[PDB]
Parts: sequence; structure tokens; C-alpha cells
Amino acid sequence: SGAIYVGNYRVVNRHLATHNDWANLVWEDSSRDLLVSSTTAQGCDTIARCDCQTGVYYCSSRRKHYPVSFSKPSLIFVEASEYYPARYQSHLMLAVGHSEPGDCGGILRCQHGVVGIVSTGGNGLVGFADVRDLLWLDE
Ligand SMILES: NC(=O)[C@H]1CCCN(C(=O)C(F)(F)c2cnsc2Cl)C1
Ligand SMILES: [Zn+2]
Repeated sequence: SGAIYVGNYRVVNRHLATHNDWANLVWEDSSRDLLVSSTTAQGCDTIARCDCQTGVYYCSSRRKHYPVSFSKPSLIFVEASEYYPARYQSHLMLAVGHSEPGDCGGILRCQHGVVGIVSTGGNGLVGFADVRDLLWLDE
């Protein structure tokens, strides 16, 4: 679990969105596993606007943060799950690091701010849904 709170927006994994997120929907994209909903309170998270390929992510299944080197956002084949059929997920960044299903939503950050959230994993890999291209989160 986990979300990004920036301005009047809440960014979560689309497969973990609640009834309230869908009732306050701003934008969603199944191909990216992202959903954004509106909030009444102001969020103070900062979104990175950079091309960093290193950062630190939070791993809830270890209660620890880990440093990572990750690939540029790209289209990656993801196996079928109870939430989606087998498909290419876009804007996904892979890295070597521990992750379990409940780790989805953990933030990846670089020195410039929030880069994305955990969205896939397995066998010593961790994949992050990028949010740096969503310029409207601030403007
Ligand atoms: N973005 C997706 O399609 C997710 C949906 C939930 C299931 N997906 C996963 O990768 C996983 F949860 F099974 C997993 C396994 N080990 S670490 C993680 Cl994260 C794909
Ligand atoms: Zn950066």
C-alpha cells in the first residue's frame, strides 16, 4: 500500500484504488497501473522533473529503504494477475531489489523529489510506475 499526495491530488496504484478514489476520479490509465483522485486537503509531496536513474525506495515487506539503479521508463511485459490479463505495462522502470505484492505503493525518490511508486516485482526485481512526465500534478 501507499500513495503520493501533491496539491489537491492523491496518486495510487490503479489496482489498489478504493471506492472513494473512483468517486473522486481525475485520471486513470490501466496500461500504467495508475489512478489519480482529488482531495480536500493540500498535499506537500514534491514531484521530481529529471532524468535520474538512481534513487531510494521504501520496501514495506522489510520496513526498510533501499538504494536502486533503474531503467528508463518503458513498455514491459507483465504476467496475468487477478487484476489484469497478461499485457505490456507502459512507463515502467525496473531495478534489482526485493519486492512482494503488498509493497505496491512504496515511493521511489531521487534528490529532486518523488519519481514513482512500486507497481510490479518478483525474483529479486522491483518495478516502478513513473510519475515524472505528469506535469499537471503541479500546474
Ligand atoms: N502492475 C501490475 O500489473 C501488478 C498487479 C499486482 C500483481 N503484480 C505483481 O507484480 C505482484 F504483485 F504480483 C508482485 C510479485 N512480487 S512483487 C510484486 Cl509487486 C503486477
Ligand atoms: Zn532526480
